[PDB]
Amino acid sequence: SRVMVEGVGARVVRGPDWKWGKQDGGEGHVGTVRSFESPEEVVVVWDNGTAANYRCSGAYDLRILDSAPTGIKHDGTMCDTCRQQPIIGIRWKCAECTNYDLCTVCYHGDKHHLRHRFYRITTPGSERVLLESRRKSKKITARGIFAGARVVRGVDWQWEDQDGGNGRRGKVTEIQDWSASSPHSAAYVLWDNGAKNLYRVGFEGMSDLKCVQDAKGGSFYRDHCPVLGLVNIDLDLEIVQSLQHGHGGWTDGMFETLTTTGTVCGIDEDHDIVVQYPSGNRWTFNPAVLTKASQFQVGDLVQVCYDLERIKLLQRGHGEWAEAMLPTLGKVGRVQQIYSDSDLKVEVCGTSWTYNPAAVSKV
Ligand SMILES: [Zn+2]
Ligand SMILES: [Zn+2]
Repeated sequence: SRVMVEGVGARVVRGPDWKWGKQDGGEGHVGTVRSFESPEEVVVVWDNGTAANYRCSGAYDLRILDSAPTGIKHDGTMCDTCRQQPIIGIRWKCAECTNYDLCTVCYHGDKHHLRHRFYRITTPGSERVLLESRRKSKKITARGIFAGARVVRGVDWQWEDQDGGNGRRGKVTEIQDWSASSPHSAAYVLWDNGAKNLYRVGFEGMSDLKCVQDAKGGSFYRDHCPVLGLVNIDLDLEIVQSLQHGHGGWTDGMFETLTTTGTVCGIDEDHDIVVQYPSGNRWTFNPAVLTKASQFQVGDLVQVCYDLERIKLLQRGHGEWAEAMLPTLGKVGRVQQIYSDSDLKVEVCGTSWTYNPAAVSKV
Protein backbone atom coordinates (compact mmCIF):
# COMPACT_ATOMS: atom_id res chain seq x y z
CA SER A 1 0.00 0.00 0.00
CA ARG A 2 0.97 3.66 -0.42
CA VAL A 3 2.39 5.38 2.68
CA MET A 4 3.68 8.83 3.60
CA VAL A 5 7.39 9.38 3.21
CA GLU A 6 8.62 11.36 6.21
CA GLY A 7 11.31 13.09 4.20
CA VAL A 8 13.44 15.15 6.53
CA GLY A 9 15.16 17.98 4.66
CA ALA A 10 12.51 18.64 2.03
CA ARG A 11 12.44 22.27 0.90
CA VAL A 12 8.92 23.62 1.28
CA VAL A 13 6.71 26.66 0.83
CA ARG A 14 3.24 27.52 2.18
CA GLY A 15 0.41 25.13 1.29
CA PRO A 16 -3.29 25.50 0.34
CA ASP A 17 -4.65 25.49 3.92
CA TRP A 18 -2.14 28.09 5.08
CA LYS A 19 -3.65 30.58 7.52
CA TRP A 20 -0.60 31.78 9.45
CA GLY A 21 0.01 35.23 7.98
CA LYS A 22 3.63 35.99 7.08
CA GLN A 23 5.23 33.39 9.35
CA ASP A 24 7.09 31.91 6.36
CA GLY A 25 8.19 35.42 5.38
CA GLY A 26 5.60 35.51 2.61
CA GLU A 27 4.29 33.37 -0.26
CA GLY A 28 7.11 31.64 -2.12
CA HIS A 29 9.48 31.95 0.81
CA VAL A 30 11.25 28.66 1.48
CA GLY A 31 11.83 26.54 4.56
CA THR A 32 13.40 23.23 5.55
CA VAL A 33 11.56 20.26 7.03
CA ARG A 34 13.50 19.64 10.25
CA SER A 35 11.56 16.72 11.67
CA PHE A 36 8.16 15.08 12.06
CA GLU A 37 6.51 15.16 15.49
CA SER A 38 3.94 12.71 14.14
CA PRO A 39 2.40 11.65 10.83
CA GLU A 40 0.14 14.74 11.13
CA GLU A 41 2.55 17.41 12.37
CA VAL A 42 5.81 18.65 10.88
CA VAL A 43 8.45 21.06 12.15
CA VAL A 44 9.70 23.63 9.65
CA VAL A 45 12.63 26.02 10.04
CA TRP A 46 12.01 28.84 7.59
CA ASP A 47 14.96 30.45 5.87
CA ASN A 48 14.18 33.64 7.83
CA GLY A 49 14.96 31.73 11.02
CA THR A 50 11.45 31.15 12.36
CA ALA A 51 10.81 27.60 13.53
CA ALA A 52 7.21 26.42 13.62
CA ASN A 53 4.97 23.36 13.57
CA TYR A 54 2.47 22.75 10.78
CA ARG A 55 -0.38 20.46 9.71
CA CYS A 56 0.38 17.79 7.11
CA SER A 57 -2.87 15.81 7.24
CA GLY A 58 -6.48 16.60 6.34
CA ALA A 59 -5.17 20.15 6.53
CA TYR A 60 -2.01 20.87 4.55
CA ASP A 61 0.04 23.94 5.46
CA LEU A 62 2.92 23.11 3.12
CA ARG A 63 3.86 22.33 -0.48
CA ILE A 64 7.07 20.58 -1.47
CA LEU A 65 9.32 22.83 -3.53
CA ASP A 66 12.24 20.39 -3.65
CA SER A 67 12.45 16.94 -2.05
CA ALA A 68 15.84 16.21 -3.58
CA PRO A 69 17.72 17.05 -0.38
CA THR A 70 15.97 14.04 1.20
CA GLY A 71 17.72 11.76 -1.27
CA ILE A 72 14.43 10.29 -2.50
CA LYS A 73 14.94 9.09 -6.05
CA HIS A 74 13.38 7.22 -8.95
CA ASP A 75 15.75 4.46 -9.99
CA GLY A 76 15.16 3.47 -13.57
CA THR A 77 14.54 7.03 -14.78
CA MET A 78 16.55 9.82 -16.37
CA CYS A 79 15.77 13.51 -16.90
CA ASP A 80 15.80 13.91 -20.65
CA THR A 81 16.99 17.52 -20.53
CA CYS A 82 19.84 17.61 -17.99
CA ARG A 83 20.43 13.82 -17.93
CA GLN A 84 20.25 13.47 -14.12
CA GLN A 85 20.05 9.72 -13.58
CA PRO A 86 18.26 8.59 -11.47
CA ILE A 87 15.89 11.53 -11.10
CA ILE A 88 16.29 12.74 -7.54
CA GLY A 89 13.28 14.39 -5.93
CA ILE A 90 9.88 14.69 -7.61
CA ARG A 91 9.50 13.00 -10.99
CA TRP A 92 7.73 14.87 -13.79
CA LYS A 93 6.62 12.72 -16.73
CA CYS A 94 5.35 14.32 -19.94
CA ALA A 95 1.92 12.91 -20.65
CA GLU A 96 1.88 14.02 -24.28
CA CYS A 97 5.19 12.42 -25.30
CA THR A 98 6.51 8.87 -25.44
CA ASN A 99 8.82 8.06 -22.56
CA TYR A 100 9.87 11.56 -21.56
CA ASP A 101 10.65 12.83 -18.03
CA LEU A 102 12.08 15.84 -16.25
CA CYS A 103 13.65 16.53 -12.89
CA THR A 104 12.26 19.31 -10.69
CA VAL A 105 14.89 21.83 -11.83
CA CYS A 106 14.15 21.27 -15.50
CA TYR A 107 10.40 21.21 -14.90
CA HIS A 108 10.14 24.44 -12.94
CA GLY A 109 12.96 25.70 -15.17
CA ASP A 110 10.62 25.61 -18.19
CA LYS A 111 12.44 22.92 -20.19
CA HIS A 112 10.63 20.83 -22.83
CA HIS A 113 7.25 22.19 -24.07
CA LEU A 114 5.28 24.45 -21.73
CA ARG A 115 2.05 23.50 -23.50
CA HIS A 116 2.63 19.75 -22.93
CA ARG A 117 0.81 18.59 -19.81
CA PHE A 118 2.87 16.62 -17.28
CA TYR A 119 2.23 13.97 -14.68
CA ARG A 120 3.53 14.63 -11.19
CA ILE A 121 5.03 11.52 -9.60
CA THR A 122 6.05 12.69 -6.16
CA THR A 123 7.39 9.36 -4.90
CA PRO A 124 8.16 5.97 -6.41
CA GLY A 125 4.95 4.79 -4.76
CA SER A 126 2.78 7.64 -6.02
CA GLU A 127 0.03 7.31 -8.58
CA ARG A 128 0.75 9.71 -11.45
CA VAL A 129 -1.30 12.93 -11.34
CA LEU A 130 -2.11 14.76 -14.60
CA LEU A 131 -1.51 18.53 -14.35
CA GLU A 132 -2.49 21.63 -16.29
CA SER A 133 0.04 22.91 -18.80
CA ARG A 134 2.77 25.08 -17.37
CA ARG A 135 1.93 27.64 -20.03
CA LYS A 136 -1.45 28.15 -18.48
CA SER A 137 -0.41 27.91 -14.83
CA LYS A 138 0.71 30.44 -12.21
CA LYS A 139 4.46 30.76 -11.71
CA ILE A 140 5.99 32.53 -8.69
CA THR A 141 9.53 33.12 -7.45
CA ALA A 142 11.11 31.29 -4.55
CA ARG A 143 12.77 33.42 -1.85
CA GLY A 144 15.25 32.68 0.92
CA ILE A 145 18.68 31.09 1.10
CA PHE A 146 19.79 31.27 -2.53
CA ALA A 147 22.72 32.84 -4.38
CA GLY A 148 23.10 36.44 -3.27
CA ALA A 149 21.26 36.00 0.03
CA ARG A 150 22.70 37.71 3.09
CA VAL A 151 22.93 35.23 5.95
CA VAL A 152 23.90 34.67 9.58
CA ARG A 153 24.37 31.34 11.36
CA GLY A 154 21.24 29.26 11.87
CA VAL A 155 19.86 27.08 14.66
CA ASP A 156 21.87 23.97 13.76
CA TRP A 157 25.21 25.75 13.47
CA GLN A 158 28.04 23.61 14.80
CA TRP A 159 31.01 25.20 13.02
CA GLU A 160 32.70 27.16 15.82
CA ASP A 161 33.22 30.83 14.81
CA GLN A 162 33.79 30.17 11.10
CA ASP A 163 31.52 33.16 10.40
CA GLY A 164 33.61 35.35 12.71
CA GLY A 165 31.01 35.03 15.46
CA ASN A 166 27.28 34.74 16.11
CA GLY A 167 25.53 37.46 14.13
CA ARG A 168 28.41 38.11 11.74
CA ARG A 169 27.21 38.14 8.16
CA GLY A 170 28.07 36.53 4.83
CA LYS A 171 26.76 36.06 1.30
CA VAL A 172 25.51 32.86 -0.28
CA THR A 173 27.33 32.42 -3.60
CA GLU A 174 25.84 29.11 -4.68
CA ILE A 175 23.48 26.33 -3.63
CA GLN A 176 25.31 23.01 -3.84
CA ASP A 177 25.02 19.32 -2.95
CA TRP A 178 26.26 18.46 0.55
CA SER A 179 26.69 14.92 -0.78
CA ALA A 180 26.08 13.12 -4.07
CA SER A 181 22.95 11.46 -2.65
CA SER A 182 21.53 14.77 -1.34
CA PRO A 183 21.54 17.50 -3.97
CA HIS A 184 20.55 21.16 -3.51
CA SER A 185 21.02 20.70 0.19
CA ALA A 186 23.93 23.05 0.90
CA ALA A 187 24.93 26.68 0.53
CA TYR A 188 28.44 27.99 -0.04
CA VAL A 189 29.03 31.15 1.99
CA LEU A 190 31.57 33.94 1.64
CA TRP A 191 31.73 35.50 5.09
CA ASP A 192 32.14 39.27 5.25
CA ASN A 193 35.36 38.79 7.24
CA GLY A 194 36.86 36.83 4.35
CA ALA A 195 36.27 33.35 5.72
CA LYS A 196 34.26 30.96 3.57
CA ASN A 197 32.79 27.45 3.52
CA LEU A 198 29.91 25.11 2.73
CA TYR A 199 26.93 24.91 5.11
CA ARG A 200 23.90 22.65 5.46
CA VAL A 201 20.69 24.03 4.03
CA GLY A 202 18.33 21.05 4.04
CA PHE A 203 20.80 18.21 4.46
CA GLU A 204 19.37 15.85 7.06
CA GLY A 205 16.86 18.55 7.90
CA MET A 206 19.61 20.84 9.16
CA SER A 207 19.47 24.64 9.06
CA ASP A 208 23.01 26.02 9.46
CA LEU A 209 21.97 29.40 8.05
CA LYS A 210 19.36 32.10 8.45
CA CYS A 211 19.07 34.90 5.93
CA VAL A 212 18.87 38.50 7.08
CA GLN A 213 18.31 39.37 3.44
CA ASP A 214 16.57 36.69 1.40
CA ALA A 215 17.33 36.28 -2.30
CA LYS A 216 15.44 34.98 -5.32
CA GLY A 217 15.93 31.28 -6.00
CA GLY A 218 14.25 31.00 -9.37
CA SER A 219 10.62 30.42 -10.14
CA PHE A 220 8.17 27.55 -9.82
CA TYR A 221 4.64 26.44 -10.56
CA ARG A 222 3.06 26.70 -7.12
CA ASP A 223 -0.13 24.73 -7.74
CA HIS A 224 1.91 21.93 -9.35
CA CYS A 225 3.89 21.37 -6.16
CA PRO A 226 2.52 18.46 -4.18
CA VAL A 227 1.21 19.17 -0.69
CA LEU A 228 3.42 17.79 2.04
CA GLY A 229 1.57 14.82 3.51
CA LEU A 230 20.13 38.42 -21.41
CA VAL A 231 20.53 34.90 -22.85
CA ASN A 232 18.97 31.48 -22.30
CA ILE A 233 19.71 28.02 -23.69
CA ASP A 234 16.83 26.06 -25.21
CA LEU A 235 18.84 23.35 -26.95
CA ASP A 236 19.35 19.69 -26.01
CA LEU A 237 22.54 19.12 -24.01
CA GLU A 238 24.14 16.72 -26.53
CA ILE A 239 23.85 19.59 -29.01
CA VAL A 240 25.38 22.08 -26.59
CA GLN A 241 28.29 19.78 -25.72
CA SER A 242 29.44 19.16 -29.30
CA LEU A 243 28.88 22.85 -30.17
CA GLN A 244 31.12 23.69 -27.20
CA HIS A 245 34.04 21.83 -28.80
CA GLY A 246 36.50 24.67 -29.38
CA HIS A 247 34.41 27.37 -27.70
CA GLY A 248 35.01 26.76 -23.99
CA GLY A 249 33.90 23.14 -23.76
CA TRP A 250 31.44 21.78 -21.21
CA THR A 251 31.92 21.23 -17.48
CA ASP A 252 29.37 20.06 -14.90
CA GLY A 253 29.29 23.54 -13.36
CA MET A 254 27.40 24.86 -16.39
CA PHE A 255 24.07 23.08 -15.92
CA GLU A 256 22.81 26.27 -14.28
CA THR A 257 22.94 27.70 -17.79
CA LEU A 258 20.27 25.29 -19.05
CA THR A 259 17.48 26.75 -16.89
CA THR A 260 18.88 30.09 -15.70
CA THR A 261 19.21 33.31 -17.69
CA GLY A 262 22.80 34.57 -17.89
CA THR A 263 24.17 37.93 -19.04
CA VAL A 264 26.77 38.67 -21.74
CA CYS A 265 29.76 40.04 -19.83
CA GLY A 266 31.89 39.85 -22.95
CA ILE A 267 32.98 38.73 -26.38
CA ASP A 268 36.36 37.02 -26.69
CA GLU A 269 39.06 37.01 -29.40
CA ASP A 270 37.73 33.84 -31.11
CA HIS A 271 34.31 35.54 -31.37
CA ASP A 272 32.88 33.28 -28.65
CA ILE A 273 30.58 34.71 -25.97
CA VAL A 274 31.39 35.15 -22.29
CA VAL A 275 28.30 34.99 -20.05
CA GLN A 276 27.79 35.70 -16.32
CA TYR A 277 25.11 34.14 -14.13
CA PRO A 278 23.77 35.23 -10.69
CA SER A 279 25.92 32.42 -9.22
CA GLY A 280 28.96 34.58 -9.93
CA ASN A 281 30.06 32.14 -12.63
CA ARG A 282 31.43 33.16 -16.01
CA TRP A 283 31.07 30.74 -18.95
CA THR A 284 32.14 30.82 -22.61
CA PHE A 285 30.00 29.60 -25.54
CA ASN A 286 29.80 29.07 -29.27
CA PRO A 287 27.31 31.84 -30.24
CA ALA A 288 25.11 29.08 -31.71
CA VAL A 289 24.38 27.75 -28.23
CA LEU A 290 22.76 31.02 -27.08
CA THR A 291 19.38 32.59 -27.91
CA LYS A 292 18.12 35.95 -26.58
CA ALA A 293 14.71 37.64 -26.28
CA SER A 294 12.79 39.09 -23.28
CA GLN A 295 12.04 42.58 -24.56
CA PHE A 296 10.32 44.86 -22.04
CA GLN A 297 11.59 46.70 -18.95
CA VAL A 298 9.86 47.87 -15.79
CA GLY A 299 8.44 51.34 -16.39
CA ASP A 300 8.00 50.80 -20.13
CA LEU A 301 4.82 52.38 -21.45
CA VAL A 302 2.95 49.97 -23.70
CA GLN A 303 -0.25 49.93 -25.72
CA VAL A 304 -2.63 47.03 -25.26
CA CYS A 305 -3.46 45.24 -28.51
CA TYR A 306 -6.79 46.43 -29.99
CA ASP A 307 -7.49 43.33 -32.09
CA LEU A 308 -9.93 41.41 -29.85
CA GLU A 309 -9.57 38.10 -31.70
CA ARG A 310 -5.82 38.18 -31.26
CA ILE A 311 -5.79 39.40 -27.67
CA LYS A 312 -8.32 36.73 -26.69
CA LEU A 313 -6.09 34.14 -28.32
CA LEU A 314 -2.99 35.54 -26.64
CA GLN A 315 -4.54 35.81 -23.20
CA ARG A 316 -6.23 32.41 -23.31
CA GLY A 317 -3.10 30.73 -24.60
CA HIS A 318 -1.39 31.99 -21.45
CA GLY A 319 -4.28 31.33 -19.06
CA GLU A 320 -4.97 35.00 -18.34
CA TRP A 321 -8.13 36.01 -20.26
CA ALA A 322 -11.07 37.71 -18.58
CA GLU A 323 -13.92 39.62 -20.22
CA ALA A 324 -13.31 42.42 -17.71
CA MET A 325 -10.20 43.21 -19.76
CA LEU A 326 -12.29 44.56 -22.66
CA PRO A 327 -12.00 48.23 -21.67
CA THR A 328 -8.18 47.97 -21.76
CA LEU A 329 -8.00 47.29 -25.51
CA GLY A 330 -5.96 49.99 -27.24
CA LYS A 331 -5.23 51.75 -23.95
CA VAL A 332 -1.74 52.83 -22.90
CA GLY A 333 -0.38 51.51 -19.63
CA ARG A 334 2.80 50.99 -17.60
CA VAL A 335 4.77 47.78 -17.14
CA GLN A 336 4.80 47.29 -13.37
CA GLN A 337 6.51 43.89 -13.33
CA ILE A 338 7.90 41.21 -15.63
CA TYR A 339 6.81 37.82 -14.29
CA SER A 340 9.04 34.75 -14.43
CA ASP A 341 6.85 33.15 -17.11
CA SER A 342 7.44 36.29 -19.24
CA ASP A 343 3.90 37.63 -18.78
CA LEU A 344 3.59 41.30 -17.83
CA LYS A 345 1.89 43.08 -14.97
CA VAL A 346 0.62 46.24 -16.62
CA GLU A 347 -1.02 49.25 -14.97
CA VAL A 348 -3.89 50.34 -17.20
CA CYS A 349 -7.24 52.10 -16.66
CA GLY A 350 -6.36 52.58 -13.00
CA THR A 351 -6.02 48.83 -12.42
CA SER A 352 -3.39 46.18 -13.12
CA TRP A 353 -3.66 43.22 -15.48
CA THR A 354 -1.52 40.28 -16.49
CA TYR A 355 -0.75 40.32 -20.22
CA ASN A 356 0.86 37.98 -22.66
CA PRO A 357 3.88 40.02 -23.81
CA ALA A 358 2.69 39.75 -27.41
CA ALA A 359 -0.57 41.44 -26.38
CA VAL A 360 1.17 44.80 -25.80
CA SER A 361 3.51 47.04 -27.83
CA LYS A 362 6.11 49.58 -26.69
CA VAL A 363 4.74 53.07 -27.35
ZN1 LIG B 1 16.75 17.86 -15.41
ZN1 LIG C 1 6.11 16.31 -24.22
